[PDB]
Amino acid sequence: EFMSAIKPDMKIKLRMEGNVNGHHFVIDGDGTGKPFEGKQSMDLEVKEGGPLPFAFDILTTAFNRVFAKYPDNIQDYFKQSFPKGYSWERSLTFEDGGICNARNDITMEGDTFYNKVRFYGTNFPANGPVMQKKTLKWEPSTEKMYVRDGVLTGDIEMALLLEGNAHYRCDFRTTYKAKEKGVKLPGAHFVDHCIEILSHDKDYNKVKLYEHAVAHSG
Repeated sequence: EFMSAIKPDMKIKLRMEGNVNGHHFVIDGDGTGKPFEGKQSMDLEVKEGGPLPFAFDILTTAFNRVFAKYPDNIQDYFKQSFPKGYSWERSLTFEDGGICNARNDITMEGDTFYNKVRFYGTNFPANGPVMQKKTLKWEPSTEKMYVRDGVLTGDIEMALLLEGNAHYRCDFRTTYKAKEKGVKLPGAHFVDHCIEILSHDKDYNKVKLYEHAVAHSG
């Protein structure tokens, strides 16, 4: 099906407001992406609350599954959600008891996706890798997409690589909901993801972020 609303080159604008372990912040994003290649990049700037007193990496997956290369034999719920858009809500449950809830309301105005992002985190141990800024990157992942009680859901076993050859596990569950009624739910499938901070200044007040995502049947 031809997607009139999804241009090969799209702009991306974003505002995140959040609070992690009591620390408030606002972060702006300006980016571009190629929905049919499953690739996007974004320049992020912390606008309030910097220097952030926790690992920037916990935030990065909150900075849109439109940017995923879908084969023709899998229903692309995300590209089919436009022009009206969709929203998602995600739990990030970390192995040491830290917990985040993130939400994004995604709209489209012309060639630009807009993102209203909220990020709440709590219960991170003060001595843990998040509050001590010991993370290096997220490992590449595979999201399992399926319908759970009528709602499109993505589950991911994620891991942050830490300093010293260690990993720090986090389980994602994301629910995805189109704004238009009657958008056809897809069959179960997978999305491979790789997210990377390409560059950052010393205290992560400015960050360049990149993601590549590809859907597959199994």
